Amino acid sequence: EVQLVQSGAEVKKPGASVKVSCKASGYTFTDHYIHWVRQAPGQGLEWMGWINPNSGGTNYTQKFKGRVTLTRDRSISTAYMDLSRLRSDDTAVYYCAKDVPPYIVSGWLDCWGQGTLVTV
Amino acid sequence: QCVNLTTRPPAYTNSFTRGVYYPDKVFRSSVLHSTQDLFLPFFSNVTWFHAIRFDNPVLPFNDGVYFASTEKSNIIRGWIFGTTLDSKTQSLLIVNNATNVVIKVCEFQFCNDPFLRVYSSANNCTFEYVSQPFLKNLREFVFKNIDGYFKIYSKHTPINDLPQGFSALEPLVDLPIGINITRFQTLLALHAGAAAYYVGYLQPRTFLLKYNENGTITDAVDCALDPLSETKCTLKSFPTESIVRFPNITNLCPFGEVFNATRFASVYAWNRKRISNCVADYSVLYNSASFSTFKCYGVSPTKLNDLCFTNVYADSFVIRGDEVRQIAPGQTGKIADYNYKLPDDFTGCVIAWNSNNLDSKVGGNYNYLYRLFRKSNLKPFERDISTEIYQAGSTPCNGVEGFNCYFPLQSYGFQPTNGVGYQPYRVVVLSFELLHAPATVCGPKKSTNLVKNKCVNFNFNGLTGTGVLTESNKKFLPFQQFGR
Amino acid sequence: QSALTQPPSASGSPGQSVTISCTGTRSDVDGYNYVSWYQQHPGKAPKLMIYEVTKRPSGVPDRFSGSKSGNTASLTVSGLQAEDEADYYCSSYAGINNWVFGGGTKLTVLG
Ligand SMILES: *[C@@H]1O[C@H](CO[C@@H]2O[C@@H](C)[C@@H](O)[C@@H](O)[C@@H]2O)[C@@H](O[C@@H]2O[C@H](CO)[C@@H](O)[C@H](O)[C@H]2NC(C)=O)[C@H](O)[C@H]1NC(C)=O
Ligand SMILES: *[C@@H]1O[C@H](CO[C@@H]2O[C@@H](C)[C@@H](O)[C@@H](O)[C@@H]2O)[C@@H](O[C@@H]2O[C@H](CO)[C@@H](O)[C@H](O)[C@H]2NC(C)=O)[C@H](O)[C@H]1NC(C)=O
Ligand SMILES: *[C@@H]1O[C@H](CO[C@@H]2O[C@@H](C)[C@@H](O)[C@@H](O)[C@@H]2O)[C@@H](O[C@@H]2O[C@H](CO)[C@@H](O)[C@H](O)[C@H]2NC(C)=O)[C@H](O)[C@H]1NC(C)=O
Ligand SMILES: *[C@@H]1O[C@H](CO)[C@@H](O[C@@H]2O[C@H](CO)[C@@H](O)[C@H](O)[C@H]2NC(C)=O)[C@H](O)[C@H]1NC(C)=O
Ligand SMILES: *[C@@H]1O[C@H](CO)[C@@H](O[C@@H]2O[C@H](CO)[C@@H](O)[C@H](O)[C@H]2NC(C)=O)[C@H](O)[C@H]1NC(C)=O
Ligand SMILES: *[C@@H]1O[C@H](CO)[C@@H](O)[C@H](O)[C@H]1NC(C)=O
Repeated sequence: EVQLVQSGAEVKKPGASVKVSCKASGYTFTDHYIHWVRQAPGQGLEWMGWINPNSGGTNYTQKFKGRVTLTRDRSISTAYMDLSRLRSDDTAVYYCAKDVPPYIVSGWLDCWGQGTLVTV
Repeated sequence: QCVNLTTRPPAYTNSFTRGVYYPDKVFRSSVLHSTQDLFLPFFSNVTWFHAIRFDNPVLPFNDGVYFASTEKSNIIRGWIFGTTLDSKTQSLLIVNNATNVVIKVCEFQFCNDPFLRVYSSANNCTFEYVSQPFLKNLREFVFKNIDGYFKIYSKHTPINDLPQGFSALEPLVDLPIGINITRFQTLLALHAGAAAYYVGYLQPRTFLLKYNENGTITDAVDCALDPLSETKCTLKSFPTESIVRFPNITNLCPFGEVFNATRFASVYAWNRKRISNCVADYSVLYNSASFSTFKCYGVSPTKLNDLCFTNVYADSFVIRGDEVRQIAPGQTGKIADYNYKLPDDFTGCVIAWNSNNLDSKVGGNYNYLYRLFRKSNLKPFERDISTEIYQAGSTPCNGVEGFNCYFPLQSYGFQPTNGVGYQPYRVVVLSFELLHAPATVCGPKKSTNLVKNKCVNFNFNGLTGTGVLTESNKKFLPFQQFGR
Repeated sequence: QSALTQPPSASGSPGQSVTISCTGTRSDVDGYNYVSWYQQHPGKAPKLMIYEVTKRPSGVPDRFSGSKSGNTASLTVSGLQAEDEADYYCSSYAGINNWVFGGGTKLTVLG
C-alpha cells in the first residue's frame, strides 16, 4: 500500500501566497512523476502541471505561467507547490497523484492524496 | 613563445683512432680478443659543425652516431630524437639541468628551431628518468638503438682538431623505450657565442682489441684498413643443494592508491589508470579477507608471480548487490549493454567487495548514477559521458524533457536498511596487455642464501651452473659482472 | 489546446447498460492510446477505472469496460446497482505536454 499525506487548510488574502506539501511513504519516491490537480467547490477537475522527482524538470499549463512554482526535497521525500498571486477565483481543493509507469510520463493517475482546502 | 631565426659547406676532419667502446660486461685480463660489431672506421672523415649566423639542421641516424665536443662553457645541453618530429609520433628528449638529467619519452610538437621555448605540448608521457647529470676537455658520446633498447656510452678526457691516442668508452645507460628513431637534432642554450661539434656514423666492422692485466682496453686494430692489418688478425697478434641469488626488491608497484582510494566514481563515467615499470606483488592482495570475489579468467591465480607483461590497467566502479554477476565475458542485463562491457577473449581478474559502511547514509547518497536508455550497445572498453535527451519518437526533442523525450540518467538510492542485493559493492578490474615491446611489469624474484666451500649449484642472476664458490682477490671494473 | 465534451447527464434501468461517451480526443498514431476514466463519489477522492483505453486495473469488477473508435472514446457499464451513483470524468492528452479533463457525467439509477 502507498500513502500520500497533505498539509492542513489555509486562509489568505489577495496579496498573500500559499505553499502546499505532500509526503509520500510506502514505495520508491524517485521512480514516478507527480501531477497536480485542482477542483473548485462544485465544478470539474482542472489539471495544473507535473514534476520529475529525479531530475527536477517541470512543465505547466500556459494559463498558470508566472504564478506557480513546483519544488521537491528528496531527503524527507516531500513535494511542494507555491502560488503567489491569490485572487477571488483561487479558492479550491488541491490534490496530489502518481503515475503508473516508472521512468515515463503518462497521465494514468492511480493513487491520490487527500486534498488541501485553500479558502482565499 | 615560439621564435624563428636563421640568417645563414661544412669542413671535414680526420678521426685518427677514436670511438672504441666496451662491447660487453665481461672481465678479460691480458687477452687479445676479436669482435664483430658496429664500430667507427679508422682514419675516416668526420663532419665539423659550428652552428653559431645560426642554424641547427636535422641530421640522419644511420645505425648509430658518434658525437664529440670540446667547448668549455656549458652551451650544449641535450638532444632530441624522433621519426617525424611533428606531433604525430612518439619522441625522446634528454635535456638536462645543473643537477639533473631528466629524460622524457612523450608526444611532442617541436618548434622550427628549438632552443633553451622548445615545444608546445606533451600529450602522452610514457617514460621518465632522473639521475646525476651527464656533463679545454674533450667530451665524447656514442648512441645506439637496437631491439627497442637505447644505449649511451660516454667519456671525458682533458687535452690542450681531435687528439691522437686511444681512449675506451665505458657504458653509461641502457633504456627500454621501444620507439623508432631515424632523425635527430641538437639544442643549444641561449641567454651567445660560437659552438663546434663533430659528427660521425658507425658501420659494421671487425676489430681486434687488447685487454691488459687489469681489464682495461689499451689498443686495437681495425681488421679492411690496410693489407698489413689483415695479416695481423690471422696470426692473432700485433651436488648438495642449489642457491638462487638475485638483486634486491625495491621498486614496489603502487596498488595501494587504487584499492584504498578515498572516493570512487560512477559506473557510466569510470576510471582508468596505466601501470608500468613496477614490480607487482600479486600474492599480497590474494591472501587476504576483505575481498569476497576474486574471479580470474585467462590465467591461474598462483601463476601470476612468474610472468611478465608489457602493460597493466585498472578500472573502478561502485554498483549494487546482485549486479556483479554481469561483469563477466558474455553477459547482458542493462549494465553490460550501456555502461561497461568486457571483450570475449578476456585475460584479467575481477575483484569486488562490500562497502556498506562507507557509501550509505540515513537520507541517501543520491550521488551514483547509471545509464538507462541508449540507442545501441557499447563496443568493448568504450565510455560515454554525454547527457543528450533520448528521443523515443518522431518529433525532435529540441532539448526539452517531455512526452516522448526521456531523461537517460537515473540515480542509485542507498541507505543502511536495504538487504543484501541492494548495498553498495565496490569493484576493481585488472587487465593485462602484451604486444611488440620489451616487458617491464614483472613479479618478484626470490633469493636463497650463500654457502661457500661446498659443491653446490648456483643461479647468479641467471647464470646457472654448478661448482664451488670461494672468495678471491681479483678486481673487476665497476660495471663488469661476469668474470671469465 | 483541445477541449473534450460529454453529455451532462445519463440514466439507466437496474440491470440495463449505459454508454457514457467522450469526444475531442487527440487522434494521432503517436499518442492514440492515451485515454482514462475516473469516478468520484461526493466528498471523496476520485478512483481509477480504465487506463490505456482498454487496460483495466485490479480491484474493479469486469462490468466496467472502455472502448475507442475513430475520434471518440466510450465507457460501457452492465449490471447496474444502486451503488453506481457517482460522477464520471474523461481524461486525455492535449498536445503541448499537457493533459486535460472533461465536464463530467452524473450516472443516475432510479428505484
Ligand atoms: C640489498 O639489501 C641488503 C639488506 O636488505 C635491506 O637492507 C637494509 C639497508 C634495509 O633496507 C632492510 O630493508 C633490508 O635488510 C643490503 O645489505 C645491507 O647493507 C647495509 C649497508 O651497509 C649493511 O649495513 C647491512 O648489514 C646489510 N645487511 C646485512 C643482512 O648484512 C644490501 O646492501 C642491498 N644491496 C645493495 C647492492 O646495496
Ligand atoms: C588497503 O588498506 C588496508 C588497510 O591497511 C591500513 O592502512 C591504514 C589506513 C592504517 O590503518 C594501517 O595501519 C593499515 O594497515 C591494507 O590492509 C593491510 O595490509 C597490510 C599488508 O602487510 C597488513 O600488514 C595490515 O595489517 C592490513 N591492514 C588491515 C587493517 O588489515 C591493504 O593491504 C590495502 N590494499 C592494498 C592493495 O595494499
Ligand atoms: C513545456 O513543454 C513545451 C513542449 O512543447 C513541445 O516542445 C517540443 C517537444 C516540440 O514538440 C514542440 O512542437 C512542442 O510545442 C515547451 O514548449 C517549447 O519550449 C521550447 C522553448 O520555448 C521550444 O521547443 C518551443 O518554443 C516551445 N514550443 C511551443 C511553444 O509550442 C515549454 O517551453 C515547456 N515549458 C517549460 C516551463 O519548460
Ligand atoms: C633543474 O631541472 C630539473 C627538472 O625538473 C629540476 O630538478 C629538481 O630536482 C630536485 C631534486 O631531485 C627535485 O625537486 C626535482 O627532481 C626537480 N624539481 C622539480 C620542481 O621537479 C629543477 O626544476 C631544476 N633545478 C635543479 C636544481 O634541479
Ligand atoms: C693494475 O692494478 C693494480 C692494482 O690496482 C695497480 O697497482 C697499483 O698501482 C698504483 C698506481 O700505479 C700504485 O700506487 C699502487 O702501489 C699499486 N699497487 C700494487 C700492489 O702494486 C697497477 O698499477 C695497475 N696497472 C695499470 C697498468 O694501471
Ligand atoms: C675529405 O677529407 C679529407 C680531409 O683531409 C680530404 O680528402 C678532403 O678535404 C675532404 N673532402 C673530399 C671531397 O675529399
